[PDB]
Amino acid sequence: SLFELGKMIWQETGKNPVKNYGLYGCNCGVGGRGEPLDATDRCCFVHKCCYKKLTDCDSKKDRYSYKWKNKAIVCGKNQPCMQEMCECDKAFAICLRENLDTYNKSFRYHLKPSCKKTSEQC
Repeated sequence: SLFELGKMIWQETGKNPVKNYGLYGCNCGVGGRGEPLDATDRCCFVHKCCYKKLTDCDSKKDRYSYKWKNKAIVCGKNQPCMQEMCECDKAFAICLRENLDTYNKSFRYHLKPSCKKTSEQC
């Protein structure tokens, strides 16, 4: 769920997830997907694409178990759909950390309606 995702992002990047990624670029947070503006934005594009494989659970409200130990994220003993959700989130959180070096403050609160549709598939 959003609660696990938020915690992961905070644990990996040390930044508040809502403020820093709630409206970032054309793919992070609210809204759907669009042509990614940068690496961070791309992380969000891939993440939302990942959620497509979830057919029996809610990536928004459904809770799953995971552990943050030894600076690593480990998905716990979850049902198939929940585990897939956890792995989607895990890869996303790592992706964000990997691209902190190009995080753009000007993209933090982006005008999503100005985003263009992409031709790239999931």
